[PDB]
Amino acid sequence: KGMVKEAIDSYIKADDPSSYMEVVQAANTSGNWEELVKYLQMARKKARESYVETELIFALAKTNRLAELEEFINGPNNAHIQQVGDRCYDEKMYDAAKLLYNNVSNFGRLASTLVHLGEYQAAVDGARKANSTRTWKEVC
Amino acid sequence: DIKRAVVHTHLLNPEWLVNYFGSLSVEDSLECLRAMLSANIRQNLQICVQVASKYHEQLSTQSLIELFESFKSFEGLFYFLGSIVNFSQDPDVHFKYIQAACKTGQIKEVERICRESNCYDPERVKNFLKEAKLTDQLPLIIVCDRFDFVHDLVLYLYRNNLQKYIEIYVQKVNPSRLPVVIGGLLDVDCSEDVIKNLILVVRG
Amino acid sequence: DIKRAVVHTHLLNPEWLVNYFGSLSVEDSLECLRAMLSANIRQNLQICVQVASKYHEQLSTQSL
Repeated sequence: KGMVKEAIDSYIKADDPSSYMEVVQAANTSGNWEELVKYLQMARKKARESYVETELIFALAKTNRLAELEEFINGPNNAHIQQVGDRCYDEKMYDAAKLLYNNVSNFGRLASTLVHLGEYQAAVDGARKANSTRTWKEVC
Repeated sequence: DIKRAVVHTHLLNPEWLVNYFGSLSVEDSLECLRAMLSANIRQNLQICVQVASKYHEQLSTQSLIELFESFKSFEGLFYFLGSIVNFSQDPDVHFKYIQAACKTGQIKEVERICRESNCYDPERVKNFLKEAKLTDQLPLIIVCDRFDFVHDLVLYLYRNNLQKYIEIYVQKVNPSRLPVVIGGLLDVDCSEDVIKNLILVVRG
Repeated sequence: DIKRAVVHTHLLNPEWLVNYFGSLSVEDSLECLRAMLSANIRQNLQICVQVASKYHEQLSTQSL
C-alpha cells in the first residue's frame, strides 16, 4: 500500500535490514528523510553494507543534519563517497559536497559547488592544488 | 541415538568410518557431525574434515558451512575448503575460505586464488578487507587492479600509510599501471618530490 | 622484498637455508629474522635459533 512511514515500525520491532532496496525505492517516492535515518542507523548494526551508508548520508544531507553527517563519515564509513557527492550537485544541495569531497580530496568537483556557495578565498586554494583547466577557469 | 562415534574416534579406524558415513547419510551425518563438533576436541577434530572432503561434491550445503563457522574454525575451514576452491564457482565459498585465511596467517595461499578465482564479488570482499584490516595489505592491491577499481584504493593507501605499497605494487605486481596511479596521486596532490623519488624505481 | 621464507619454512630443508643466511647476510638477515619473528609461530620458531648459533661468534649484536 506504500505505507513507507508505517513500513518502518514493522521493522523497528524486527530489526530486519532485509528488503532495504525496496525501502529505498519507496523512500525517494516520498520525502521522509527523518525516520529512514533511524531505520538505517540501527540496521547499520545488522548488515555492514555500503548501500546503507550511502543512502544514509543522502538522507542526512536531505535533512541537513550536518553536525553528525560530518561525524559519521569520520568513522569507518566504508561507504561510496562521490556517488552521493554526485547527488549533491545533481540535486544541488550545496554545503554538502563541500564536506563530502573535503576528507576525500576531490579538488576539481568541490569548486564547481563553491561557485554557487560564494566563497572565493578557499576556492582558489582548492584550485592551486587542482591546477586543472576546468577548475581554474570556472573559479575565474 | 546411533550417534556415539565421538568416543570410538579415539580408537576406531577412520577409513571405514568415512565410508560408514558415505553410506547411511540420509540427511543424517549432519547431526552426527553436529554431535562430534559439540565435543570438538583436538583429537576428534580433523576427522570431521576428512569426511568433509566427500559430500561437498554432491551437496556443499550452506547449512554445513554454517554449523562449521558457528564454532571457531581455527583452520578447519581452511583445510576443508583448501581443496574446494577448485571445482567451484560460488562467491560465498571463496569469500569465506579467504576469511578463514584471516584466522591464521596464510595470506600467501590467498594471493593465489585472487588471481585464479574469477567468479566472486570483490566489492563485499574489499569492503571486508578494509573492515577486517588485512594488516599486510598485499592481496587487495592485486585483486583490485585485477578488476580495475584503483581510483579509491590509491586514496585509501595514501590515507592510511604509504611506505612500500604503491612502490612494490608497480615494481613487482604490475608496472603497467604506474601513470594512472600518478594521476590518482595528483588528484589527491601528493608531494611532487615523492613522485620524482618514486619514478626512480626500476620498472618491468 | 626477498624475505618470504616464513611460508617456505614449513616445507623447506632448513639445513641449506642456514647456509643461505650464513651467506648473503650483509646486515640483511637481521631484517628477515625480524619478519619471521613478526610471524613467530610455534612451527617457524626454533629455526630462528638454529641459525642464531652461527653469527653470534662474529657479531653477537645487542640489536639481535
